[PDB]
Amino acid sequence: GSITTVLNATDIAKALAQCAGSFNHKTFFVTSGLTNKSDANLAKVFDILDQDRSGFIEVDELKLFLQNFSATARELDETETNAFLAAGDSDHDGKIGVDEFKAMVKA
Ligand SMILES: [Ca+2]
Ligand SMILES: [Ca+2]
Repeated sequence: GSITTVLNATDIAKALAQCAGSFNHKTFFVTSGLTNKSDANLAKVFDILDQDRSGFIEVDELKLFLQNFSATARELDETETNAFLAAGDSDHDGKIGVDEFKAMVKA
């Protein structure tokens, strides 16, 4: 269901507080607990993040990434969104698919 059926709330809070100034997706994946979740749980998280059901996380959905973990979190800035996309977009189509998401969280 909600994100705390996947992750611990305390871990989410720490991951959010530590990126208030500067976000790094690898740091967040570790602190939040995403890095140790099963592939199937990461496909669950992908479904949450893909707000328009397009099958891909587009850049407008990446700007809103943190708001899937707490409704009142901040938007990512452009450098942060660009770096997120560049780390995960292995097929170079400008957006993140579910296999890309599962891979980038753990490899
Ligand atoms: Ca989408
Ligand atoms: Ca892609």
